[PDB]
Amino acid sequence: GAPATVTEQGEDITSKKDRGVLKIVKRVGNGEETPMIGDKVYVHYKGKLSNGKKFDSSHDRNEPFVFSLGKGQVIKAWDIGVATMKKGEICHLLCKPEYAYGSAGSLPKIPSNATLFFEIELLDFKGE
Repeated sequence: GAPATVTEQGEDITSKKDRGVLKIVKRVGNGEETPMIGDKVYVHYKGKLSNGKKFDSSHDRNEPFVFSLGKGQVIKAWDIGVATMKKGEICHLLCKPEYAYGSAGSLPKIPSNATLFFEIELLDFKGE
């Protein structure tokens, strides 16, 4: 399924090249450039466990998720992954626990040492 597709075909976008954040672009953005670090980014997403269990979707509440890019307001994989995206892009990310919620997890939805899958749409981004 999509997590296995990313395991098999995804790009390692980590600086450590530790396969901690793997990416596939699913829809190329019309946007030409990535956001800058510090920019406010607006995303839609769906987040699943690596076994395909959906744990959330922002489309369920018509509510984009907004954060300041690169500021540690979100899991590391998102700061890393969304920084590679262009406006309008949809990607898939697969995120090792070191780049997500680690040993502690985030119960009930996220177990200890969970590898997480996201589909992310970069809707827009704005200056800091």
